[PDB]
Amino acid sequence: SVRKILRMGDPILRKISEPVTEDEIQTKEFKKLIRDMFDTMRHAEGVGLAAPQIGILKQIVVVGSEDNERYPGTPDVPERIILNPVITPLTKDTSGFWEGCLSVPGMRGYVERPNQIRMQWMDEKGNQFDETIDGYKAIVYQHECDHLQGILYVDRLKDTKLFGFNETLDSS
Amino acid sequence: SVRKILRMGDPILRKISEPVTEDEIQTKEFKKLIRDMFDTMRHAEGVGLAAPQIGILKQIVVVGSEDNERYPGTPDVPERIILNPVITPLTKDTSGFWEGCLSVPGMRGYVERPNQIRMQWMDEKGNQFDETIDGYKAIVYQHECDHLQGILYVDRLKDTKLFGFNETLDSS
Ligand SMILES: [Zn+2]
Ligand SMILES: [Zn+2]
Repeated sequence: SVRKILRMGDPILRKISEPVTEDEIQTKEFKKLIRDMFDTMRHAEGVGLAAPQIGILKQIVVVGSEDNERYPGTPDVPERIILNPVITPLTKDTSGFWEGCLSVPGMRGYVERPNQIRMQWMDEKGNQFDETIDGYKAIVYQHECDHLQGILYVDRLKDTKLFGFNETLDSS
Repeated sequence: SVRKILRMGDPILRKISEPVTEDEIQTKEFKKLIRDMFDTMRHAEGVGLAAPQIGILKQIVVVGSEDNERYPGTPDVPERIILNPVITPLTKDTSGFWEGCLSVPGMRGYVERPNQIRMQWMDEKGNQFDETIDGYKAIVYQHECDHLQGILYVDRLKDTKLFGFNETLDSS
């Protein structure tokens, strides 16, 4: 089921999320949440969604693309469940990108994030990963993980001048 | 007549406005612009409006309140035409305020501006003023004059965490 997505301004989006436990990921409630998050993300044409965005302060993230219409020229992102993620930049190099966020509807802002990162995480089966990630995916993960730290992309704008409403940015 | 208000993202809002000449303020075109700006500002329930906001890069500003519904507990602002304004802060003291902007629809951001300023300006009749301004009016003038310098209130946010969508901020 689709859950309501919280908008910037809701203090929940600025709070820190609690990590999920191995016991937790086996409960029906957890499974139902993941299902709703995917429904919610897909319906909103999102490429990622963090639990906080739907009111749950838990380190739960879902990603997944396939011809995303909100971010036109980006590569698809395979569906994954990212739990308790921890990202560490591996480079000072950045690949600027005009980010958007389901919690900041109608806008885009230019953000420069490290283009190569290390991410440690756990999936829905309790498997642990520790991989190097780059490209678009690296941007998505940093964006999603920021949500778990109560961080929104507007907090990382390179320049408030490079920020605006979609329809206007598109016409300019 | 009501003119379309430009949204953040339109590069015009970041350009600098040209000062208006004494000859200029006597033309019908100028008079028509002032009329439209007042219509535009009133229709949008604004307390101020700068020419840039409607696509004109000229140092022309109009203000005016009367039970403003967008900014609930604020004192009315008498209608005035402010041309070629120049503001100089007279204090380091600030009176934080959750500002909005007709060019950034649906949002509010906490901004701290000097609460006492000196403003030099010219009205529609070519009269020159040099007064000390404070209170809400001082906030409005700095906000409006920023527009003439290609500055939006999002550029002066005290903290990106104190920024969000109206309906959400209101419920929180
Ligand atoms: Zn987001
Ligand atoms: Zn404004």
